Amino acid sequence: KNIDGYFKIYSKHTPINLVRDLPQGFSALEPLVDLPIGINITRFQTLL
Amino acid sequence: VQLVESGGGLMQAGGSLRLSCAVSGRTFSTAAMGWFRQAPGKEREFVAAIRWSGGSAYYADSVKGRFTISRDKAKNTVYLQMNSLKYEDTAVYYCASYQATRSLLSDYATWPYDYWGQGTQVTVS
Amino acid sequence: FNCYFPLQSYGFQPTNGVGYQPYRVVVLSFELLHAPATVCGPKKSTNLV
Repeated sequence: KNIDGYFKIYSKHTPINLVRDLPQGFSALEPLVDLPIGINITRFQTLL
Repeated sequence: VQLVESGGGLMQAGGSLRLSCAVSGRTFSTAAMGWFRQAPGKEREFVAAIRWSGGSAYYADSVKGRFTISRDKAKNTVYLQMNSLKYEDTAVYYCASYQATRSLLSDYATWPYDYWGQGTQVTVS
Repeated sequence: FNCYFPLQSYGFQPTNGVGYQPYRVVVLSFELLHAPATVCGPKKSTNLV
């Protein structure tokens, strides 16, 4: 999320065994980074 | 800045002529250029002005609809197209540079400018 | 007609009124984020009890 021009990244890694979809359950994402960018963003893409 | 005009000469009434004036140095992106003329024994008179950004043009009444001013930003050159030349158009034409930016284009008709070219004589028979 | 350039120049002459004289302006905004506070005053720190 990019709020007020500050790019906040929260994340969580968990092991799973499923080939179908998102596992059902509950787990929290801890903050990792806060980038003070001020960059207006409207689109994004992934890189593999 | 240095302003250098070219293209003056003798032409018959009814013809058309393109003036060139190259602008160099610290060319402001949000300024304007104007052409003015002074006939022997007369005061300097505004002819036409063009804003460098956007290219909007303003013309004196004596030439509006006949003359066209244009500029090529990449080449830093402004042009005065003097169509339908008349006897009264005989004068020295000077290319002039504005640094100050005005919100109202018409103000460039009366503003005292900063730098002036040397002038090139056009004489209409 | 009804088509104007949005900007206009300032007239800064040495003889201008103080109201019209140029003023340099810096605006400091102070911010407390989802982050450690990293801009602190010169106040010296002390031992912990």
